[PDB]
Amino acid sequence: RPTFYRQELNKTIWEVPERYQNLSPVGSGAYGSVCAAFDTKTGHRVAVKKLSRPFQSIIHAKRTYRELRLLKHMKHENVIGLLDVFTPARSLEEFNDVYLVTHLMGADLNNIVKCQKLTDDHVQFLIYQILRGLKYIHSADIIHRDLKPSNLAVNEDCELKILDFGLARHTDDEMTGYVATRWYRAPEIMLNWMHYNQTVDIWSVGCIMAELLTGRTLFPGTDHIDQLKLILRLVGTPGAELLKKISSESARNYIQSLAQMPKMNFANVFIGANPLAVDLLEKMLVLDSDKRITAAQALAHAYFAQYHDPDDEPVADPYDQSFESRDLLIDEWKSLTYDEVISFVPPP
Ligand SMILES: CCNC(=O)N1CCN(C(C)=O)CC1
Ligand SMILES: [Cl-]
Ligand SMILES: [Cl-]
Ligand SMILES: [Cl-]
Ligand SMILES: [Cl-]
Ligand SMILES: [Cl-]
Ligand SMILES: [Mg+2]
Repeated sequence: RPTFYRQELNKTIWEVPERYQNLSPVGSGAYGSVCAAFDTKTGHRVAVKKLSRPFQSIIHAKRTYRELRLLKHMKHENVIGLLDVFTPARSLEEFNDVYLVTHLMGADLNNIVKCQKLTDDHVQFLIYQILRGLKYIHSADIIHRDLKPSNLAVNEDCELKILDFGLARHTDDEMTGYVATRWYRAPEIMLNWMHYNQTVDIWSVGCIMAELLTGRTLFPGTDHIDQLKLILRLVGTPGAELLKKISSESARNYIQSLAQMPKMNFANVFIGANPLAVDLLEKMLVLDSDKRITAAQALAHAYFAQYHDPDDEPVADPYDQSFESRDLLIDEWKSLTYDEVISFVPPP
């Protein structure tokens, strides 16, 4: 056991191992109660997150367990990993607090799309890295569910990591009106058309790739219905085959009230873009999720010829998510979480 010291951060007593020095908050609330520190064991600048009320309800205790299981599993160059996890508790009986430690990068995609000039070469390398990380994530049967520029970290050398996995978090108010929290979501999840699957993340990659090419949001809807009208004007209204797959009768009925529209010519929307970039956008932004290109198929597209290496695009170890259908009490979820804290092995 390391020695711990106490200090007042975010109006609360933080108790951390001596290895973590010069703590000071970061993200101004956007990431939670997360501080920047210097890790004297590794020499890295790190983010230390103190969970708030991790065991306050069955729902919160299971969310705590889900987040720690996911972060312990993810071991890939283009995905956030877990550097450390700790508790000052010396037994299960006094266990109350959980602290997560990750690497910290300098910026997010929002801070390079807004204020920088991107070559086609920059767009190739950024989208290549998102798809390499998604091949890995999807191989474990994990759905991200919330890819958008603020969830993509990027350094001075244009190297990218995926963070902030959807932990089933987002509220109705958070998705309402003129908000970036909804602009990257696939239509089948935005309007609850059907049971969704990993194809929702490829719709999001299309929206991000389009914004890197034009500097403008692809579908900046003012509400759910305005956004659907923007989507259907580009990709066309649904045909009888997709309408059959919308399990919600009322959602099917609303779609059929709209005048039919053909798919637009993407060369006339993305004026001057690399023809290979136009071709790949046409394969991602497909209304029927069954017919979208997958991450593994997209890596072999000619747009990425410069970067693609089929011997260096790794898949994940198997991930057991059977806990997601399990019904347990608060103290059972808390005991499962304690065992995952004490069994953690740091990376090389
Ligand atoms: C835009 C740069 N920010 C980051 O690199 N991340 C790393 C992961 N982290 C937490 C809570 O562990 C928050 C922020
Ligand atoms: Cl220490
Ligand atoms: Cl990492
Ligand atoms: Cl504790
Ligand atoms: Cl964003
Ligand atoms: Cl597992
Ligand atoms: Mg985020």
